[PDB]
Amino acid sequence: YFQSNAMKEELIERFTRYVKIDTQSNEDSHTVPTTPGQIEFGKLLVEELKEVGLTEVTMDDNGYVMATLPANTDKDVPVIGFLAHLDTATDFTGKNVKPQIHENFDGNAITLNEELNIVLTPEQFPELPSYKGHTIITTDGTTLLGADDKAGLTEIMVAMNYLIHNPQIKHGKIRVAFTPDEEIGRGPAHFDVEAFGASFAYMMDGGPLGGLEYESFNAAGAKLTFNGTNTHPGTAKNKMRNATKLAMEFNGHLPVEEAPEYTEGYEGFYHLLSLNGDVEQSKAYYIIRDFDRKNFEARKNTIENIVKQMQEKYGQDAVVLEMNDQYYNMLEKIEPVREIVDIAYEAMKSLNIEPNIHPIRGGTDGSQLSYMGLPTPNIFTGGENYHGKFEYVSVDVMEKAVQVIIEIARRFEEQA
Amino acid sequence: YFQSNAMKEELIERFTRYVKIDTQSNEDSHTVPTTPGQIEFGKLLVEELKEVGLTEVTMDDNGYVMATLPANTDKDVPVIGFLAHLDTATDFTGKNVKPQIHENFDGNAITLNEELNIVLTPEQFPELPSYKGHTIITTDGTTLLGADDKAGLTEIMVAMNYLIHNPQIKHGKIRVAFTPDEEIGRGPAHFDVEAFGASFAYMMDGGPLGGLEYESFNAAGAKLTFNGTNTHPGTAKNKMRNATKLAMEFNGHLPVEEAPEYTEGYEGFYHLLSLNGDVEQSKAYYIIRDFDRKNFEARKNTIENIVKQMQEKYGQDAVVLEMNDQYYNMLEKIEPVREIVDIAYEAMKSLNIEPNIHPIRGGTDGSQLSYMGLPTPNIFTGGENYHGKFEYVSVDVMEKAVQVIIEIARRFEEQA
Ligand SMILES: OC[C@H]1O[C@@](CO)(O[C@H]2O[C@H](CO)[C@@H](O)[C@H](O)[C@H]2O)[C@@H](O)[C@@H]1O
Ligand SMILES: OC[C@H]1O[C@@](CO)(O[C@H]2O[C@H](CO)[C@@H](O)[C@H](O)[C@H]2O)[C@@H](O)[C@@H]1O
Ligand SMILES: OC[C@H]1O[C@@](CO)(O[C@H]2O[C@H](CO)[C@@H](O)[C@H](O)[C@H]2O)[C@@H](O)[C@@H]1O
Ligand SMILES: OC[C@H]1O[C@@](CO)(O[C@H]2O[C@H](CO)[C@@H](O)[C@H](O)[C@H]2O)[C@@H](O)[C@@H]1O
Ligand code: NA
Ligand code: NA
Ligand SMILES: [Zn+2]
Ligand SMILES: [Zn+2]
Ligand SMILES: [Zn+2]
Ligand SMILES: [Zn+2]
Repeated sequence: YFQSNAMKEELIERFTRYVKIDTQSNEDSHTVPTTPGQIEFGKLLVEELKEVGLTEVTMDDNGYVMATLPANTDKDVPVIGFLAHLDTATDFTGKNVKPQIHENFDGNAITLNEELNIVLTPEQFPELPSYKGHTIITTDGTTLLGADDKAGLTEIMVAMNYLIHNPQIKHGKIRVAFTPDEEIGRGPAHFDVEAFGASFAYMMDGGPLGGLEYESFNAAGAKLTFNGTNTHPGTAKNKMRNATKLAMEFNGHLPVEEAPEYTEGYEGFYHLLSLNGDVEQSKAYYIIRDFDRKNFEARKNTIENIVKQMQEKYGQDAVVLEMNDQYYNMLEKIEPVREIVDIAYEAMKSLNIEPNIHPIRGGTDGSQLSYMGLPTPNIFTGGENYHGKFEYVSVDVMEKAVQVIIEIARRFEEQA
Repeated sequence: YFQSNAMKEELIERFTRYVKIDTQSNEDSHTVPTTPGQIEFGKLLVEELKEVGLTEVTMDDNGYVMATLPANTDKDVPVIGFLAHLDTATDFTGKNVKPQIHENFDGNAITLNEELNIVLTPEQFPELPSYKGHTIITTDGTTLLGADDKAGLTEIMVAMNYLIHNPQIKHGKIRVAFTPDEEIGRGPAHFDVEAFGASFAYMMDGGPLGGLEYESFNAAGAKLTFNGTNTHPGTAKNKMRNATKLAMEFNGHLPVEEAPEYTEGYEGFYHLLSLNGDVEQSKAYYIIRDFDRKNFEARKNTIENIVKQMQEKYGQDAVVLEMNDQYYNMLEKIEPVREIVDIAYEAMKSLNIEPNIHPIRGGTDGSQLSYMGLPTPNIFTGGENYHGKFEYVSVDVMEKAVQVIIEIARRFEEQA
C-alpha cells in the first residue's frame, strides 16, 4: 500500500492546488503569456521544481518553465522530455474552481450543484459508469476543472519527485517543460527546442486511460474565387455567367463521400467551410486533410486539375485559386525514432494498461513540436469532458499516468 | 410635303426643349416626384397642353399631369389613353443635355465629342447603319439623351396637337398622362386610374420602329434558409450537417437549363441570385419567372416539393422557405380587350410599319397598370441605346409613332 498511498496523496494535493489558480489564456492579449495567471502558476512551479530537487530550473521572459532531472546511470542514454501546458480552455471560466473529490465512486449521476440543479449524468456521459470504484474529481458546476492540462502537469511533478527519491531506479537525463498559451494555438511559437535539449519528448495532454497519439493529419487550406457576369435576368441568354453556379460546379467535381461528416479513423477529406457570393463573384473556402502524404498531394492536385479544367472552359480569370499547406503528419518525424512509441506502448502493457491509439484528426502542440525537431507523442492523463463544467478526472488513472512516465524513463536506460 | 414638314419641325422643337430640362429621378428622395426637375417639366407641359387646346388639364399634388382631348364624333367610343414618363434614368446624368441633330445620316460612326474622343460606332452598335438617311439626334457624349421617354412624350403632344387642328379626323375622347418616377419603380404607386378615366391606354415608351409589347412575366421571389450543425472537422462523422451543401442539394434538384442564361423569348426560368453561408446556416435567394400561368404555378410547386422532400430527409427545421408572388403577366388583362392590340397592329400595318412583338421578360409600368385595371400595351418611340451617353433617336421614326397614335384614335372611332 505504501507506493499507492504516497502517490494518491501527492496527486490530489498538487492537483487541487493547481486547479485553484486561474490560468485561462486569452487570445485578445498579445503578451506572452497572454494572462498573468499563467505567470503565477509558472513561478509557483519553479519553486516546486526546486524543492523536489531538480536542477537548471528556469522560467524565461515568455513564461516557459524548464528543468532538469540529472542522469542516474553510467550509460549513454538519450535525453527525454515530458511536457504539459499551463493554461485552461477559453470555452468556460477557469476562475475560482472548486474541485470536489468523490472517493469510491458508485458510477451513478453526481449532483455537482444542488442550488443550480447541475448534475453530471451517465445518460449525457456514457463513459461515467466505467469509473465505478475510482476516486474522481469534478467541478461544482460553475467552472471547468482544468484537468486539461493540470492533471498531466501534476503527473510530471509527481513522477519527477518519485524518481529523485528512488535513486535505485536508473534513468538518463530528463528535461521537463511547462508551457503557456496552448489553448489559443500559440504554445509552440515561443518553445525553444534548442534550449529544451531533448532528443524527443512525451506530451502529457491526452485524455482517458491508455490514450497514445503519434499520427496526425497533413493539411492545406484553399480559397476559390469564381468570377461571372451579371445582367438583367430577362436579357441574360449567352451573356450572364453565374459565379455561384461555378462554385457549385467546382464542388460537384469532388467525391461527395470524401467529407468530414462521412469519415473517421485515417480517412481524409475535402471540407467546404463557407460559400458567399452572387452572380458576379463567389468565394468558397475549403480545407484538405489526409494522413497519407501521397494521397494528400493527390487531393491538392485534384483541386488544381478541376481549376485547370474550369479555366479552359470559362477562361483563366473565371477561377482563382489560393492554396497553401498548413501542417503535416507527425508520423513522418516519429518514424526515424519509432522506438519512442514502442517504449511508451511497452510501458503501458507492463502496467496492465491496454493502449488506445488515437489518430489526431487535426493538429496539436505535439504534432507541431515534432515538425520543429522534437518528436512528441501524446500520452493519456485520466481526464474526461474537457473544456466544460462537466470536466472530471480519475485519480486512479492519474496514478497509472505517473507509473507510465517512470517506466518510460527506466526503459530508455535499460535499452541503452 | 406639308404634313411631314409640320410634323418634323414640331417634333424637333418640342423634343429639344424637353431634353434640356433635367428630370432625372432619385430613389434616395422620398417626395413625389423625387426631384424638382420633374415638377418643372410637368408645369411646362400643363401650359403646353392648354395652348394646344386640351381641356381638363390638371397636375396633382404628386406631379401627375393629365388632360383631355374631347370626343369628336357622334358615336359611343371607349375612352382611350396615351402615357409617357417625365423622368430620365438614374444610370447617367440627364443634366445640361446638349442634343445634336444629324440630318441625312450616312450610317457611319459619329464623333459625339472631339475633345473627349467619344465616338458612336457601328461596331459597338450594329443597328446604327440601318438609320442611313434618317435625321437622328444624339448627345454630345457627356450626358444621356432622354429619348427614353421624352421622345414618346413629344409624340403624344404632337399627335394631340395634330388631332385638335384636324377636326375632319373623327375620334372618341382621349386622355393623356405624363407621370413621374418611372425609372425608380414608383410610377404606378401614385397613378390614379379612376381619375384617368380611360378603358385602356397605350404607353409610348418602347424603343425602335415597330415595337409592340403586351405580354410579360408572371413572377415570384423565394428565399431559402438551410440549417446545419457545425463541429470540429476531425470529429464530424454522423454529427456535422453542412448547410451550404444542403443549398447545393436544393439547387441540384432544379433543371439546369431552366435558367436566365440559357433562355429567351417565352421561356421561363429559376434564377439563383445569391448564396451566402457556412456549415451552420446558408441562405439562397431565387426568382421564378414564366409567361404561362400554369407553368409558373408548377415552378412554385416544384420548389415546395423539393423543400418537402428535404424536410422529410433532414427534419422540418433544416429547410425554411419564404416565397411570395411579385407580379403577373399583363396578357391576362389584355385578353378580355384583345382588340386594343389588334388596333395597334392594324394601325402600324396601314402605315407600312412591320410590327415587332417583344415579350417583356420582366415587369414594366404598362404591365403593372394593366394589373390595376388599365390594360396598357407599350408602343415604340424611335429611341435606341437608352440609359447611357450613346443614346439616340430617329426623328423619322418619331414621326411614324405620331402617325400610329393618330391612326389608333381614328380606328377606335371607325370600329365603334
Ligand atoms: O513508399 C512511400 C509511400 O507509401 C505510403 C503508403 O502507400 O506511405 C508509407 O510510407 C511513408 C513514407 O515512408 C510512411 O510515412 C507511411 O506511414 C507509410 O504508410 C505513401 O503515403 C507513400 O507515398
Ligand atoms: O532527436 C530527433 C530529432 O533530431 C534531429 C536533429 O537534426 O535529427 C537527428 O536525429 C535523427 C533521429 O536519430 C537522425 O535521423 C538525424 O540525422 C539527426 O540529425 C531532428 O531531425 C529530429 O526530429
Ligand atoms: O386552358 C388554360 C391553360 O392554357 C394555357 C396554355 O396551356 O394558357 C392559355 O390560356 C390562358 C388562360 O385563358 C391564356 O391567358 C394563355 O395566353 C393561353 O396560352 C395555360 O397557361 C392555362 O392554364
Ligand atoms: O376597360 C377594362 C378594365 O375595366 C375593368 C373594370 O372592372 O373591367 C371592365 O371591362 C372588362 C373588359 O370589357 C369587362 O370584362 C369587365 O366586366 C368590366 O368590369 C377592368 O377589369 C379592366 O382591366
Ligand atoms: Na486541429
Ligand atoms: Na423587371
Ligand atoms: Zn490540453
Ligand atoms: Zn484543451
Ligand atoms: Zn422609359
Ligand atoms: Zn428607361
